[PDB]
Amino acid sequence: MELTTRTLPARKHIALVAHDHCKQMLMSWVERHQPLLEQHVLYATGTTGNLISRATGMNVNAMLSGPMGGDQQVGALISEGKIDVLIFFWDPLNAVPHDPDVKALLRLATVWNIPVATNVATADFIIQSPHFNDAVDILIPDYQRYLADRLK
Amino acid sequence: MELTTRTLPARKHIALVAHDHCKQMLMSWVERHQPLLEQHVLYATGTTGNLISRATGMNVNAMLSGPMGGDQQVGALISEGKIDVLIFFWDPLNAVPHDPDVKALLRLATVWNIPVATNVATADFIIQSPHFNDAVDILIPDYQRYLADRLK
Amino acid sequence: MELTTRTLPARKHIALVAHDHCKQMLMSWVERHQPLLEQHVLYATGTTGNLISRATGMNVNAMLSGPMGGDQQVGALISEGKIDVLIFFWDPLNAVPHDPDVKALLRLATVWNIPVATNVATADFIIQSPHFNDAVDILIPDYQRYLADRL
Amino acid sequence: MELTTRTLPARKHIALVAHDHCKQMLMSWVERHQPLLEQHVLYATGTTGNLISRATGMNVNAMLSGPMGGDQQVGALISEGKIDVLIFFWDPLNAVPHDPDVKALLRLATVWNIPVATNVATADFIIQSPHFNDAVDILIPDYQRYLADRLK
Amino acid sequence: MELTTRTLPARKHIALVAHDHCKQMLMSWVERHQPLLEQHVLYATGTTGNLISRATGMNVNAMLSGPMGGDQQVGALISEGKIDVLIFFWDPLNAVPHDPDVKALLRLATVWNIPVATNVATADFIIQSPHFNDAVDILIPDYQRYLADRL
Amino acid sequence: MELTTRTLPARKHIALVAHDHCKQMLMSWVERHQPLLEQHVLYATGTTGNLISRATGMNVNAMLSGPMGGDQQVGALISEGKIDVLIFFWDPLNAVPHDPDVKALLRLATVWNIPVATNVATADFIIQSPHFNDAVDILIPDYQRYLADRLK
Repeated sequence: MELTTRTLPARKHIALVAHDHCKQMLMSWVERHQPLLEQHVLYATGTTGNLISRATGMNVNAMLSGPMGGDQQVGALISEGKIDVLIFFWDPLNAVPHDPDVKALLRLATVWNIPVATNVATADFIIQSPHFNDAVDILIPDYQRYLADRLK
Repeated sequence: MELTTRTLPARKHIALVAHDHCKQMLMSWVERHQPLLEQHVLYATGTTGNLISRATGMNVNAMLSGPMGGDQQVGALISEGKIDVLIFFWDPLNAVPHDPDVKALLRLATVWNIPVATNVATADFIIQSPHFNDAVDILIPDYQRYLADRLK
Repeated sequence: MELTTRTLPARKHIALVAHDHCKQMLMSWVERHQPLLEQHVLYATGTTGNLISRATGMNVNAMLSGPMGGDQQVGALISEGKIDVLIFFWDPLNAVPHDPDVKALLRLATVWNIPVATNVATADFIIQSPHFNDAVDILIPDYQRYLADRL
Repeated sequence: MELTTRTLPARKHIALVAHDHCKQMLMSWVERHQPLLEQHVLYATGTTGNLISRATGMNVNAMLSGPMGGDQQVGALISEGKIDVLIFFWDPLNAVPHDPDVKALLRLATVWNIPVATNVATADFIIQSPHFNDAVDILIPDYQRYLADRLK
Repeated sequence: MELTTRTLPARKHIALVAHDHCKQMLMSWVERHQPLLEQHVLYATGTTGNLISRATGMNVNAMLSGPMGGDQQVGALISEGKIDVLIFFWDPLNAVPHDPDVKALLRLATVWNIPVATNVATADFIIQSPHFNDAVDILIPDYQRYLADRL
Repeated sequence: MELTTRTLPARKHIALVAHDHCKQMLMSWVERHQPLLEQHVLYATGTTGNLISRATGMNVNAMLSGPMGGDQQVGALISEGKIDVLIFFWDPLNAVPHDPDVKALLRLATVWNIPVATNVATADFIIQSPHFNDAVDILIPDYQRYLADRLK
């Protein structure tokens, strides 16, 4: 496949998503890094987003609840290059009816090569990374070349 | 769960999606129903959309290729009430890498209660149906009440 | 692959299936179009089928419960050309233990090209189509040619 | 879940299923045990069944090909108590488009408590078991009591 | 794929795994066949293993709970040729969060060609088989040749 | 779910895994960061591990190939606290026969809270983070308390 590059802005567009049993963990993590997170643009699925802003007073762009289409909205944003970082604390110990949406979101985040964290340890490692506040170049698939081949 | 209603406009916003082995099937279907489809608003995933407009000259709002996020873009539109009909000829005899996206899209179309066709027979029944050109009231989940309960 | 045709009879063999949280939805729908549905042949999975006939008095050929094999029984009938329409209101907001059976059934209905409705909106559009009570030709895979190639 | 019993006849109704890459293995196994298999009733999916009878001359009740609905036909027979043994050599090293059918068939064989072999070693152990040729009593779910509870 | 052979010892290394709703089923099965199981080496996932030894007094090498990694530990042992028989009573009527682990374990047991039972009927047939207490060869993939080809 | 802590050593035990189509990407990544990686303990699935050591001369503890049980071996090591970092470049654009193993491994890495990278962008962020070269305490589920509750 053909690759090209895209630049993640210094001010990142961060998506925050958490399954019910992981919400408390994300809440703590957010409050813990609030000073830093306040410098970036926050997005989240319906319930997560509302709980975060209601507790931290931070401004969060909340989409629909995950089961109602929120995960796909986030996924769409990622593919459109509008989300630079994805913090998705999905529940590995409970079955979710919208599991396909969950897997699809993680698959897209992988395809588009953006930093992704699915647990607190990875989230801390990412946010503490030196370049998390700088503009950073990532290799992404060259869609134009890709689509051109499908139509040749 | 509480329900409410939404009105599908007379002029429908139709999403056209087809997996590679089903593209010819959808092409023919579109061509044979062109006179009727020309009166509605067409959307489609990357490859499908381009092949349709290139062959029929019809105007199609093409999103990204399915594997690159197109299916989630369509799903997001559905959950936002911007797509009224989904024609998704997915391939039942081949494994697709983005199967989760596929299943997630069909799951959302089910949740939001919009007419969905996954084969030619169902597509024909829907397009030939009386209210396909009339405004129709469909029952959809009441998101406001739903979110309110989660945030209680 | 090789395709051929089959004719859906004017009188259709309809399969009615609904997951627990969608049963009320299907019941209402059925009652709504009872006069029309009585003109066709009804089949259903165990619980769904029994609740329908017990409430409407309609004659329903009830198979086993979905989790106990009912979905595969319906799927088998579809592949054998004995089911012409599938009304399957599956639950998109709850995880079902027999999910593979659910996906398998929907996969077969897609392969054999029969009208399928997974929500009320699609069900209404289908039943209101002019040719619902007419015979209609559908393209189905040519199994004979298919198997011949495999051997 | 109340349980009841069912008796597997001395002459068993055996289903033989194999994915393409495992067909040679099943063939060999069938040929090596032909003398014994000949005193039971054989059923199989389309391709497998035809290959077996064309090679061994044995009489096999062949259903549809697995991908065309053959697995669900076998599954239905199992739930109806018409299949006593399932020898299903599915391919663990290749993705199959009809994976849900495959998983659904194995799920049913588990629910109805019939002997199932998914590899040669298990097949050999089962066929060599003393009670393979006698009437065996197995515990199966009591459907009547089960359905009655659902309609309470 | 070129195969090779491996010999299952007379004293089998048996893995016992059961989902919560099937635990009673496995317990009874184990108690009924205790005299025979006593002759082999028993392994199990966390909860299953502890319930068995606590009820039968038998010695069970218990690994982690299935959801916490126990299924993959068993799977790793199988692939390493350290498990000869797998008795896995998984629940076909309930969705399990660690379903991928369950499917991955069953997939590996299939690849490495070891006797596997997912219900009581199959378990009984296997344990009652003559070579269950005998050393016996099984055909297994020839990994060395396989890896050599990948490189 | 009672939580406890575990310390990730300064010298990390890193698992390197890549699907065939992503192998060149991981190779490049490993080569450009070789000086740093040479300081930690490397583990990998069969093919990946062998390709890495054959190309970099680095010492890699290679397990079985992924499809043959390699992923479960890595998963088992993670649950036993023997792996501290997982770099798993799985293919989001191809269906893998051993998908359940892939999902199971990722599910375990999430449960045990260890840093996980599934694309180059995340891998770079993690390796450039301060605590990659230092010892650091992370929270993990308290298994003792967990098991104790299951047997009560």
